[PDB]
Amino acid sequence: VASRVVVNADRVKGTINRNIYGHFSEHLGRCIYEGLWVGEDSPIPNTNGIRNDVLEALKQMKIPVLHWPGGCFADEYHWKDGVGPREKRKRMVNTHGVIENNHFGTHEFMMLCELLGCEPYISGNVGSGTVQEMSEWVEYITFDGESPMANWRRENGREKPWRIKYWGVGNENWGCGGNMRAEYYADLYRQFQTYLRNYGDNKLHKIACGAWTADYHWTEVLMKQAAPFMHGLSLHYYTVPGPWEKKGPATGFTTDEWWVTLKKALFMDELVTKHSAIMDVYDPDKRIDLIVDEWGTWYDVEPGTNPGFLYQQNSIRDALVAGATLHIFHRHCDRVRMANIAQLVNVMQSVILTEGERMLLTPTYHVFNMFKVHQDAELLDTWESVERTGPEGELPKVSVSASRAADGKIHISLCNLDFETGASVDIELRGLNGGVSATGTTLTSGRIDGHNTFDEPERVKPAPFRDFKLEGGHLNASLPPMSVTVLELTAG
Amino acid sequence: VASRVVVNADRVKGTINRNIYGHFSEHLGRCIYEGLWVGEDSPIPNTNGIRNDVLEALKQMKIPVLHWPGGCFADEYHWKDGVGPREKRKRMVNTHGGVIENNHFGTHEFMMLCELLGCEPYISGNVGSGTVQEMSEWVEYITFDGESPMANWRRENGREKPWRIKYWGVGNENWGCGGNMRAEYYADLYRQFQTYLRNYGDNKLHKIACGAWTADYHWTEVLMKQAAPFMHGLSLHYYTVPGPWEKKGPATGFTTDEWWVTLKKALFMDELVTKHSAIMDVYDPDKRIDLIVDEWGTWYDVEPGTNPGFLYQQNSIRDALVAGATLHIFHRHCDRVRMANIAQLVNVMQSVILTEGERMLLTPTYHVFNMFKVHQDAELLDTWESVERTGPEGELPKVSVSASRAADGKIHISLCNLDFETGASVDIELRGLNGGVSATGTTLTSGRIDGHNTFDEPERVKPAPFRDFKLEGGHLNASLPPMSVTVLELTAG
Amino acid sequence: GGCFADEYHWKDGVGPREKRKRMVNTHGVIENNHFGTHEFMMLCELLGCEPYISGNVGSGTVQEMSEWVEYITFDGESPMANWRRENGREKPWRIKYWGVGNENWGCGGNMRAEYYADLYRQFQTYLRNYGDNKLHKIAC
Ligand SMILES: OC[C@@H]1O[C@@H](O)[C@H](O)[C@H]1O
Ligand SMILES: OC[C@@H]1O[C@@H](O)[C@H](O)[C@H]1O
Ligand SMILES: OC[C@@H]1O[C@@H](O)[C@H](O)[C@H]1O
Repeated sequence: VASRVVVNADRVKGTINRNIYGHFSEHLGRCIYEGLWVGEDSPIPNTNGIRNDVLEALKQMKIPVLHWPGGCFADEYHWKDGVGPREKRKRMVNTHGVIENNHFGTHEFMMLCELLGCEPYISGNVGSGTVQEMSEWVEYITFDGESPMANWRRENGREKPWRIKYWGVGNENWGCGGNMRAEYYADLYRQFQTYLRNYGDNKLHKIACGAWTADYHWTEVLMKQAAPFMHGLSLHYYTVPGPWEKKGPATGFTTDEWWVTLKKALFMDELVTKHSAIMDVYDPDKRIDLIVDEWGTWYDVEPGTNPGFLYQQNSIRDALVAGATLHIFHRHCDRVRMANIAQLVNVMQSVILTEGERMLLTPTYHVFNMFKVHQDAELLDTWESVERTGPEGELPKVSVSASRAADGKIHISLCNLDFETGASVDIELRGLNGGVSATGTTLTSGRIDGHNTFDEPERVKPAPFRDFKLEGGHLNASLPPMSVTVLELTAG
Repeated sequence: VASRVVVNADRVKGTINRNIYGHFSEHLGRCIYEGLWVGEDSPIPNTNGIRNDVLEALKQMKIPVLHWPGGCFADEYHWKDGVGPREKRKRMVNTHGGVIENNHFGTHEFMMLCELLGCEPYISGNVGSGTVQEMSEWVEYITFDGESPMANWRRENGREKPWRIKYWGVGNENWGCGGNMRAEYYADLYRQFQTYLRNYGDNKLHKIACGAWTADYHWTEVLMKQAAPFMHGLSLHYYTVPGPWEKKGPATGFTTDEWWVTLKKALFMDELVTKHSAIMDVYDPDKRIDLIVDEWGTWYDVEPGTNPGFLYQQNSIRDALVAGATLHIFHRHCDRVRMANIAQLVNVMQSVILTEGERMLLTPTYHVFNMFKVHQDAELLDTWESVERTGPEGELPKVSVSASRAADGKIHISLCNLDFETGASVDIELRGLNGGVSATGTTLTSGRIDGHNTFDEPERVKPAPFRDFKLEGGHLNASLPPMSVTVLELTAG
Repeated sequence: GGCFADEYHWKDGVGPREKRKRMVNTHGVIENNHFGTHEFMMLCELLGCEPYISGNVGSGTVQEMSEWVEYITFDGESPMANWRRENGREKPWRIKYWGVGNENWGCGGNMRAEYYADLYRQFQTYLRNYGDNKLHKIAC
């Protein structure tokens, strides 16, 4: 009982925008402080106050875009608090022990993006901010002439303006960003965006706040009232295994929790399909990007940690959620052009966890790093007929995607969602000229909650994958249980 | 500069419902009277009052469904006027150049016509000027197998057992000649009327709500949002009209600009179907509800000297291309479009048949339906294409292509060449085959841009064997004639 | 009714009992209309209870409902009141409780409230108080 797949290697169905592989860092818990920003004279080795171990890991992963500063924090932030002499910035401390000293602000974020080579994506404050304030932020960042804002930027140490495309006009406006009706947010959106200018040769890509989960009415109102004034519309969807008040743990979970988690993750396909169908009615040429800028798993925090800091472990279950979710974005790459997993470090479904100077790479990191070959690749036409798995055959056993990279290699990625047995897959390759050869890598575990710890940071990591044969133009593979695999094919 | 196509012969994308090949006959002009119904004692040879030359042609074409009685006539018709003893049927005669509706063709004659043809009946009830009880009683008259005044009347009138009928239109053209209704108002009437249309015995109704005219997307949105749970199908109406309303242009003797405009307006169907279907997707993402394109086709000025009210127009190779390209568009949308009905069957608009007393002819449109019948209930195959352009600014595709697999495993590939000036080279690669294949072909073409059939010369434009292709291995290279519709039949093994 | 009320045509249940409308469904239900308006009004008189009749909005007409009230309650000369007298009830009956349709959101026409409200307002307009009868109009 093999799954079967045909790849039409000569038939391109679209481009997987590299920004599908995006990330998100809020001023929350240890995502910014400790996770990234340590300060210049921290004993943690760093470049301009940003820790080097994280920088190198993220550069290796080819991080394409980073969204900051939130999240809920964005519609509470006043950006002027985070610029100027670092020592005189605004400080807040709540003992009920959270500290925001604003040492990481606009200059530090823009520097971080330059060091990583990624695009900045900033969310401005609609909920508690003013139109002038947001307009001035853009001017501060991008204007090259003389004005109070651009002069202030130069005094603060950046002589030439920066470039920025991605600009969120508020975030989470239906909830923590002002508890707004869609019709009211649409009006504020139209007003605020009006004053966000393109200075010099910078071109903004304005993004309106989109729906939470299955709020289709939100998407309809925003498209109907504001489509001509946006470049992009967001969408937020978290995979939460249990109920809100008892979500379940990141490790030590039951087999039922495995199946539920994956089934909830796959709901993304229905969401994206239905939101995109509404977008099609108002924007049939697909001008406007759909931006899935919050996704990932959300569990109860690790026992004994502060629930407000959202610290959770990351297992092979999380790797499968990431791999299957990225595949869903690939299938929707005609409309989805950016996505941002929540969140980068020490918060929710992170690629990295830190503990002082130590860090580890999660199983989620390994998926992003293995799948980077799909960034800006051409999606190829594939068709499939796959075994079922799970309690009632409710899940596909295998998720598969194929793309062609700019040097002509083909990458095929495969997730096996069953933790109990391996998955046979037969792949036929059509439309090739040459013969091809293949190598592979696989990420798997011997436990359903296999994870990395600071003491054992390499229990779950990629390994060479050799359990396939390629005879002519069939590639038959035996995927391990609970695994994510990538095959690289070279022609000639 | 060949157009290129790849057919994945092992990859099925959908089923082309046979009802895509449907037809439409209104009580208008000579579509019903003379076109079909001549009366039992006519010297025109006939079967129970229906002329035999038309019956045989329509059976050969494998007509799958026939919509009656309208059109605008349906929201004016009171069905009880069309049953019972012929001499007590309602009679209307207008001298203002003369028009007779004697109701000799009514419910029993229509159902007989469908049984003779082997096609499904599709009846449109009267919402605009009718009542809820009236429509309910029509369904009961036709379908109930028990005892009641309606079922007993049907038995008195000569049909003992009930008929089966699926397709039932709850009003027609309600935005215009069926009551000038706002969508919100129609949707409420629709919900009310449909409530009383019952499934008697083992009959199952397929209730169809009146859908949009052309690009009235608001109509589709309101009907889907207010009435989707109460319908099985939603209609759509789009005519290809070359010129303005007041001067549409002629069926023959037209300019080359009129050729290009005609075809470009026909292809607009694709955008309409796409956009209406997108709205349907929002409210019915599983595609339960059928899209029913129950009026389409060309509409020209009438033939000079004929009554404009009778809608009589000629039919040329231009009309064949419209039909072939439009059917291909329906194939591409066969995941949602499950019926279509070209307007109209005989002597009216884009007809398959024209008659003149006892003589008849088959139009170029007939030949397309008759050639493309191999696509009825076939499996649509995955094809991809990269085609030359044609027309003044390369605004048109030179070629339209569709492939399907029939129940016996043969593959049919149909191809339209939209350029009247030169032939079209097409290279087709076949993937996913086991055996070798061989191929035969037929083509419909003309030497003139307005080539048509007349009663004196009824065979100027008709299908012929097509041999101008080679099949080496799994490439099929073809040279399509100018202004042509072609079908290739491939047999494997 | 019930669902039957927005399918009933009251004229089917009056006149010589033997010539009333008959329906039979073998899939074995029989409606011979032997129990109609006169029989119901008699039943209420025998029991000493008030009659409460539901008229047909969903598949009925405004005139039909208006004529039902007139048939039952008018004491003068008209086609409806004369028909009542021929059918054996010389003086009119009294009736208060009159339902203007039933179950109109479902089996009585699958109506939106806003649409039923408009039909309600239209139908009720023509339900008159004849002689000393006073109707008590009930909306679904
Ligand atoms: O990952 C972001 C979390 O969810 C969002 O609602 C808030 O920013 C934070 O609480
Ligand atoms: O197809 C027939 C014409 O178009 C329809 O709209 C009317 O019935 C008639 O005038
Ligand atoms: O008691 C009445 C029942 O419920 C109502 O909906 C119908 O009249 C009948 O089916």
